Amino acid sequence: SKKRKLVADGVFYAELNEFFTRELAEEGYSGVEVRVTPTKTEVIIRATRTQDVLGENGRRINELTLLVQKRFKYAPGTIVLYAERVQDRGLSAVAQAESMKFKLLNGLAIRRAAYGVVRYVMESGAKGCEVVVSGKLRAARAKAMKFADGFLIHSGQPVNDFIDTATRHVLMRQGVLGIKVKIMRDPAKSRTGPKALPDAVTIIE
Amino acid sequence: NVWFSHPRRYGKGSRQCRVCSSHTGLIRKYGLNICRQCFREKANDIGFNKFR
Amino acid sequence: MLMPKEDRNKIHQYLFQEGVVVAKKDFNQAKHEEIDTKNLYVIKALQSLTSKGYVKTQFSWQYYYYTLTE
Amino acid sequence: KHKKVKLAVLRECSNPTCGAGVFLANHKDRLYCGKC
Amino acid sequence: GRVRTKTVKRASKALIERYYPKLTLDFQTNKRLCDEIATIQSKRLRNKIAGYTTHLMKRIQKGPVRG
Amino acid sequence: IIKIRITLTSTKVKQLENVSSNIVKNAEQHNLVKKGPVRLPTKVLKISTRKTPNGEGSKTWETYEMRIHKRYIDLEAPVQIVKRITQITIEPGVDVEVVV
Amino acid sequence: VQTFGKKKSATAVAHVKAGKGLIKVNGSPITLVEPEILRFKVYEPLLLVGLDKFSNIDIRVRVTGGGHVSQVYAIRQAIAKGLVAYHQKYVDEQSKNELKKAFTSYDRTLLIADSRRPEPKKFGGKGARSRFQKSYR
RNA sequence: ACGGAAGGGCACCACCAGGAGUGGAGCCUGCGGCUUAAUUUGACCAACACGGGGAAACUCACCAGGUCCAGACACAAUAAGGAUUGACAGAUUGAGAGCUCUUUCUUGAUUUUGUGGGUGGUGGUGCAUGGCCGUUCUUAGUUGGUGGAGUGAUUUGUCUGCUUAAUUGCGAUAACGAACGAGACCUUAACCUACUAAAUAGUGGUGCUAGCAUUUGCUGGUUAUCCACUUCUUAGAGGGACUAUCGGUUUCAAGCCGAUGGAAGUUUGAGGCAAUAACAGGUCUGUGAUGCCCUUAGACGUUCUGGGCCGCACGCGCGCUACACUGACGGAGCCAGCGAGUCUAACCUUGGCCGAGAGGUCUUGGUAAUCUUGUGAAACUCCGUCGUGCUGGGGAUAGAGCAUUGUAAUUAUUGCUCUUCAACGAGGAAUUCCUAGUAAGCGCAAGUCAUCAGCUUGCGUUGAUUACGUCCCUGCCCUUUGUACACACC
Ligand SMILES: [Mg+2]
Ligand SMILES: [Mg+2]
Ligand SMILES: [Mg+2]
Ligand SMILES: [Mg+2]
Ligand SMILES: [Mg+2]
Ligand SMILES: [Zn+2]
Ligand SMILES: [Zn+2]
Repeated sequence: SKKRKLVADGVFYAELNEFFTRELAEEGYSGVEVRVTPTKTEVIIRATRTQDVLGENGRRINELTLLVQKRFKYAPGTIVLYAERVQDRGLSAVAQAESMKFKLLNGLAIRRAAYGVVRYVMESGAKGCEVVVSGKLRAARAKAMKFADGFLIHSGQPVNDFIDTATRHVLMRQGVLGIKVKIMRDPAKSRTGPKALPDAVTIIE
Repeated sequence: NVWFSHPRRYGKGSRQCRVCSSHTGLIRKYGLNICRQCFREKANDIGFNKFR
Repeated sequence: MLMPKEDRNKIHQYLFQEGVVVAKKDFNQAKHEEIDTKNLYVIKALQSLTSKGYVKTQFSWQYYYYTLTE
Repeated sequence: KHKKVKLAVLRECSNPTCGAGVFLANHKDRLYCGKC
Repeated sequence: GRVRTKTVKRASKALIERYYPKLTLDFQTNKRLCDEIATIQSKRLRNKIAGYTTHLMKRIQKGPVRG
Repeated sequence: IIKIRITLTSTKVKQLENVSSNIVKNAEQHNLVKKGPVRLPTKVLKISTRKTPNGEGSKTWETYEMRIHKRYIDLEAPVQIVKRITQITIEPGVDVEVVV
Repeated sequence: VQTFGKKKSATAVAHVKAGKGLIKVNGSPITLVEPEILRFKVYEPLLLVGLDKFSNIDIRVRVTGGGHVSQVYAIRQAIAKGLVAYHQKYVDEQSKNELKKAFTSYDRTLLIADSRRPEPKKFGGKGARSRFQKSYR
């Protein structure tokens, strides 16, 4: 059917996204984009580091193509992956969440890592950022530390339109810490979709 | 070998969430086969969105 | 894991010619999709091969993706 | 609790896939091979 | 209630502060030039601004009002 | 010539109408006759679930929606051009099924 | 020549053609709408403007989609709108205006469709506003 | 921050005016209690038809029992002269179980055994957590820059008053100019004889022309039967409302109240999203999310059999059916909308046939605006029987028989036919929800589903009464004030 076909395609995309999130974490994975063409299925994965995805001249790309092939029962040659560098750099909430997770896993003060992430996001053109760290920073009542810089909206369609939100579970030797990153991109340099706020009224003379 | 399988072709034990393997809160509409919590988590990822 | 030696040789044959195997987490599956052995043998024999290296296991919604190393 | 008595140093039936190493066990009137 | 917020009242006020030798006290022609002299991102907000501008113009001819 | 029916289906309205217009224009520059693109009603795959991952709190329900929008365009053309029309439609997100 | 009428969800399509006073509702005469009490509710747009007043027009409605009363109101307004549109197109404009004024001076949504639509139901209770009964102890 | 001080304000989770009720009866369901081998457990406004929790098996986590390692991997030892595995037949067992034994085959370095070290857990900790969610909050609150006040922490801005749903705005004024929230926004339900296009939608007329009437008129019918179109329907792009106009009331206005026009004048109706934050609120019983603890081969892992979760002196909550004539029953009228539905195979089912019924059989259409389906729903309407009675209202309890689903209906799954016809004569103290297509009545689709609704989520049918306010009660917010609190009244 069609009702089932598109739901299955959405589940297929979700499965690929979770698979690449678990697999290519050290590769700076940012997002999957399946392009189902009649001839072949061009799944394009967008990561910040598209050389650790290639490996030894395409070994890792080949093995990832074969992994998705042998999971989703395709005919050899009817699917292919494509590693792509994200034109959207640390403006990307998932990329910054993974950066913070890796800094907190290899060892870095929580406040310093959050400030570094916020500084990088802001200096990369972003119109506002917010990083929330919830859990046992040092074994306690598990307070939640917020670090927000700039302008941010929280309600209405604009939050879907221009806001990127990502959460991440960091697992240290004491409990689990939730890392939430909210990046508000500047609507003026959107290059697609609405280019201003709904209430932004500009007059000329 | 001949005792390790009671038949599970129907009922709540026949199907599990494709993500978390839970037999409760399963959503079998449109062939999702996802637990009612895992679907809330990965809802935007499938194409289901909140409008009203 | 008590598996016919031969029954493990085909596992390594397939795993080495292809380089990838995606085993559904079904301990009762009578036969694996790609290898003519039960998925229980596939998963646990390979798990045993993952404790010596040369195999990395990801789960990704209960499907046991295995990739070899060099 | 499989004891597996040591079985220290020591015919043929149907199901011809047997490779003539399936010598029958004789308790009484046992015409079924070692396999089946 | 039908009270108008800042984004309507201030926008209408500025529209009068820069377009007095302009749109009359009729809403139909008040909303038309709003599209060319203002980049409103929703027709409902445009209608709200044009209506408040019309009201302000209708009450400006009977005594100057603050601001 | 061969009479066919091209069915376009997707959840993105802009991306679906992009191909639903590209096909029409690519048949106009080739000057065929077609029964205009028919817009079958959008199917809202609404699904209601419980907000709570547990059994505590006010009983709050939330419905998600998947709007499947479908369209169908029937025309006639020979093989060499109908294949070009079925190869122009590569829009990501829209699936295209041709039936003879 | 072709008008419509809706009350809540029922839609009645009226075809007004040059003819001789044939008023059909579903293939039957107007005397067989049969709620047995709203027959005068379907008689309203005739006795309002003119007793017969019409040997030149024929009205044929077809109604579907609602309930009994919704369809009755839908036809009672569809035939009135068909008469108004017929006078608008062919017969006369001052006649149309006088007959529309006569309709509006008795207006029971004979000319304008009722705007009331069913309010969506919200969780936590049957109906759009009524809530499930709550107990404290 | 709190207070058991005060003052303002808001609110059908408060009231006033009312409607429907509940509480009274029976039954369904959940909770407690009690019982039990187990009656698994979480939860006590913001628990109690809640865990999408409608449990025969499974789910299952409880109980009585029974198998297996699915104990990685070192490492030793066992072992290439055999470490280990499986076994037909009998005892044993519920079991056609090589579990264990009577017995001797079979396989062959994969594992027994240690030895470390893994792994799993619906085991504990929601007072160690993440995420999510609920509540505060169907509330309006929160915060920079410059300036002013203070030595300073800080304060004003962020307010006497009015208005608003709103820190909504007017206005007042050491503030001015702004930001988050509100609003804007998005979705949907309204209209649009306007644009586009539709044998997957409909309407007009041509031949196919069966009926009635017979000067051609009504309704009929023609899924490959012609032409034209989009009024009905669909959905893209747009339009439309912005409280428009006109009066009155405003102190100066924001606004409010009426009338007219309008499709729509109560944020146009309803939702989604929703700031600073606070709770030791719920969830480790969703998670291959998880710290720590417990267990880990007589397992708390996993599996199988059976039972239990439903168990009954009793109390409570959400509900269904009623107490009848504005009704019951029998014939007839035959009117929706939201939706779902099978290609690796068993779903929605049209039609024919059999049957009193449930239901059974042969096909058909549908992977779907095509077929189920026009969901020929119910309430409702008409005409009859009943005659106000513990009655023909009411259908609790039980017996017999017939089918369906299911490996398996006993503790009745459910449906069907017959038969007994229990309380209940309008429900005390108390108490819930609700202001217009809303309450209420009524049914339908979906979810849970192999089967099972009295549950929920939506949908549509019929459509009131009363009110257009208030702080009397309750709850909350703000302000003032007290503090010996700051781990902030635990
Ligand atoms: Mg909002
Ligand atoms: Mg267990
Ligand atoms: Mg202040
Ligand atoms: Mg129970
Ligand atoms: Mg339930
Ligand atoms: Zn799940
Ligand atoms: Zn043999």
